[PDB]
Amino acid sequence: KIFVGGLSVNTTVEDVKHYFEQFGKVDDAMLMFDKTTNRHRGFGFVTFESEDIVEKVCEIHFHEINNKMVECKKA
Repeated sequence: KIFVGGLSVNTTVEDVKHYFEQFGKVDDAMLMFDKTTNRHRGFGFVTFESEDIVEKVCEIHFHEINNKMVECKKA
């Protein structure tokens, strides 16, 4: 599974899930925000057996979540 941060506002898992789904299989794709505080930054846990993408997508320091430059690491 991989890790991600920069969870913009309103952005919902369906965003990361479909985002990395095109990057790999992605059977799981979650995002963690803040209780009654979906405004600050957070971190989501995705998972695509495709290690290949994990290889690069992990080094990326500014991915693109629909309209933001979140980040993605390996786990």
